[PDB]
Amino acid sequence: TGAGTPSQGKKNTTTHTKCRRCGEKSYHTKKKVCSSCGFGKSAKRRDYEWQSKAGE
Amino acid sequence: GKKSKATKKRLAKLDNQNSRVPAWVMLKTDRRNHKRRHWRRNDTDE
Amino acid sequence: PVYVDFDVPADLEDDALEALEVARDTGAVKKGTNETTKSIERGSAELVFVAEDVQPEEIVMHIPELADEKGVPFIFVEQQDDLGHAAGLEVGSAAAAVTDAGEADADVEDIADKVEELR
Amino acid sequence: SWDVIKHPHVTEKAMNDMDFQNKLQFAVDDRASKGEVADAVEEQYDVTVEQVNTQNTMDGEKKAVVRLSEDDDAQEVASRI
Amino acid sequence: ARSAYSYIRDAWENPGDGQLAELQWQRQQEWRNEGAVERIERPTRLDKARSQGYKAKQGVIVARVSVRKGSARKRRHKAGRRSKRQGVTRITRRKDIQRVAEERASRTFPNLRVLNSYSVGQDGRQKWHEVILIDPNHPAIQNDDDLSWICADDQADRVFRGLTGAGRRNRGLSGKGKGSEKTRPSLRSNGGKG
Amino acid sequence: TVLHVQEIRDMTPAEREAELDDLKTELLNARAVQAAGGAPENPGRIKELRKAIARIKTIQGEEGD
RNA sequence: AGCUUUACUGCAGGCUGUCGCUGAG
RNA sequence: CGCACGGAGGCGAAGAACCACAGAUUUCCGAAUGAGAAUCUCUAACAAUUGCUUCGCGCAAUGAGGAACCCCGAGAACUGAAACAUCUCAGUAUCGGGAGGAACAGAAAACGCAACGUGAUGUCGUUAGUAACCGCGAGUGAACGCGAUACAGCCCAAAC
Ligand SMILES: [Cl-]
Ligand SMILES: [Cl-]
Ligand SMILES: [K+]
Ligand SMILES: [Mg+2]
Ligand SMILES: [Mg+2]
Ligand SMILES: [Mg+2]
Ligand SMILES: [Mg+2]
Ligand SMILES: [Mg+2]
Ligand SMILES: [Mg+2]
Ligand SMILES: [Mg+2]
Ligand SMILES: [Mg+2]
Ligand SMILES: [Mg+2]
Ligand SMILES: [Mg+2]
Ligand code: NA
Ligand code: NA
Ligand code: NA
Ligand code: NA
Ligand code: NA
Ligand code: NA
Ligand code: NA
Ligand code: NA
Ligand code: NA
Ligand code: NA
Ligand code: NA
Repeated sequence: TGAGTPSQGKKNTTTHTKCRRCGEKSYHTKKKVCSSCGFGKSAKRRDYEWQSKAGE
Repeated sequence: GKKSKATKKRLAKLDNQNSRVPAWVMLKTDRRNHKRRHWRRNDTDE
Repeated sequence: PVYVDFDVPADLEDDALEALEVARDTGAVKKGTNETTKSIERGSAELVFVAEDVQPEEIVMHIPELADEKGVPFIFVEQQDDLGHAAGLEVGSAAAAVTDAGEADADVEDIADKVEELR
Repeated sequence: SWDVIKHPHVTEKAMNDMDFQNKLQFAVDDRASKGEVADAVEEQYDVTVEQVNTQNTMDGEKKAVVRLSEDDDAQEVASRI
Repeated sequence: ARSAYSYIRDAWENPGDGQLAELQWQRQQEWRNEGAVERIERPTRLDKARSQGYKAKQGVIVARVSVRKGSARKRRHKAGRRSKRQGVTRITRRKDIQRVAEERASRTFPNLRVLNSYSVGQDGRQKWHEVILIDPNHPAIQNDDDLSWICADDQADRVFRGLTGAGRRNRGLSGKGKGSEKTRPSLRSNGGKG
Repeated sequence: TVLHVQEIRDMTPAEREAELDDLKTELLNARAVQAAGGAPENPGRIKELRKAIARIKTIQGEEGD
């Protein structure tokens, strides 16, 4: 079975959904954790310095 | 799929947003909905 | 406990405390370990009381040996709040010293003797 | 504070229920239960509500189909407004 | 004349001798069974506490904290590292155990602020330090000419910023002259070389 | 407009509450007429009914009811 | 870059002595 | 009568529009705190951790955010050395914790132009690429003092 097109047909599982906290469609409904804001993992909002150039 | 009451409100809103710029606005501004979404060609969130 | 090397019979303790109360009303007394300590050091101490329910024990460990190298007699009290009440305080007291009794000089003297005898 | 009744849902299908089943259809607040929709209606139009059916519509609002007692006449109640 | 306090102090100069020695051999048995942070009604070393700011008053708290002895509990590298940085066993943290203890305590009491701390011994595998904390919101303290200073906003979380006594020492700020070139006014402003 | 601030303050707690339930009703019947696509509208009033209600509620708060 | 080994240099880990916890005859 | 110049209609001399300050209102989720949940739901709530305590959540605190700045911890590698291991990149990137409008520091167990001298602390200019480090290779690199800025000096523990 090809890992390409033929394996694309079974993709009907819902994971990332609209997040109650940040509004982004990143709330993983299986993990109950937002990949964008950290909701469900952290009380503090998810944020990293690598999201921008080092001197900025 | 089984939608919840909240999901339903959002889908509802998306359908409404998916309308056109009324004809009078065109006149009132002496003369485009950039948020037009097709059920097939486009994909909503959730 | 660690500073206690002998047990004082309930009855003896009663007499001792009794003398203390009359000591405050007839003579002089010092309330609090610091004031007690200075008595023993200055010599003005005739009889000193030490509670056995003190925590930390550090607060009083020194009393025993200090008294010995000063001749000053000392007795143990089980309760801490009892010695405080006797001395006339609304709070408890780790230790107290009878600085010159009063119409108890006889009793105290006997207690001092009863204890010495209690080894 | 939110009101229970928003407005009369007037449409062809809404009429049939009125002319043919003594039912009035309303757009009601979506936090309203069948029981609250019942009272509200009786207090605003002075009638006797027999049964209430609700539906959360794809318009984002809640629709209620309210049947009146044979005592009251839907058509007449709706006619005064 | 000597203060009674002086005796507590003089006893702790040698915690392995005399009565204190037996006291410790006893307490630690109960301690090893207590938790990470235990609030205690009275300081085990009164002289030391009062000396450090303690006061038998409302809003003044004390707690014994135990921390493990030894070097850093470090994980070996999982990617490329030059020999210099491949160590695990000999690496030690730059914050002393007494400072770790002050932090663990302050977290246990979110509303309080660390005033100071002192050692109360150690066994073969852990150290105990008693930390003195203050309630910056209690009027018994807001109205104290000696402690009200800790109430100011800029004293919030003072322990986590190394403003504590053990913090400032650990930061190499003791000396005012030679040797403190990279430490004062702050480690960070000196490029972290202290 | 047709209803001023003074007039609202010259009312009694019970008169405002009655005036309120009155406006609310006019509003409801305005919307109902609009729901039926009723053209006998007068846009400026359905807009006023909302402001008047806001005013009465505002004063009820000010006066302590 | 992956891999190997009696290539160079190190790092975990195991074994072992010693110090602390640790005391009485 | 917003951007927004339409149609209908309305508001304003009862002084509207508009601007400033103050106040009212301010749904749901959200640190999110009664409990659960992809913004909804289920049967009175400071959840959790603390301080005080009338030992009752009665009175209080913490939580999260913020452009960067600040403080305390954890801490690479590409690279340079024309290879490379110490060294270098660099206490940099990145990570953990936290404060404020600024932080931090701060009234000598100092300095040591050695003096019959200076006199809390930051910072700027200089001292100086000097002293010092270093397969003594490549590289790394202060301080005292001085000229300025601004200046400010105090409180406990103990004795009694
Ligand atoms: Cl703190
Ligand atoms: Cl000089
Ligand atoms: K390297
Ligand atoms: Mg693949
Ligand atoms: Mg449609
Ligand atoms: Mg249904
Ligand atoms: Mg290779
Ligand atoms: Mg909740
Ligand atoms: Mg190279
Ligand atoms: Mg600075
Ligand atoms: Mg070379
Ligand atoms: Mg360097
Ligand atoms: Mg120098
Ligand atoms: Na689609
Ligand atoms: Na509607
Ligand atoms: Na705290
Ligand atoms: Na250093
Ligand atoms: Na390879
Ligand atoms: Na508002
Ligand atoms: Na609270
Ligand atoms: Na309570
Ligand atoms: Na090269
Ligand atoms: Na190479
Ligand atoms: Na080198």
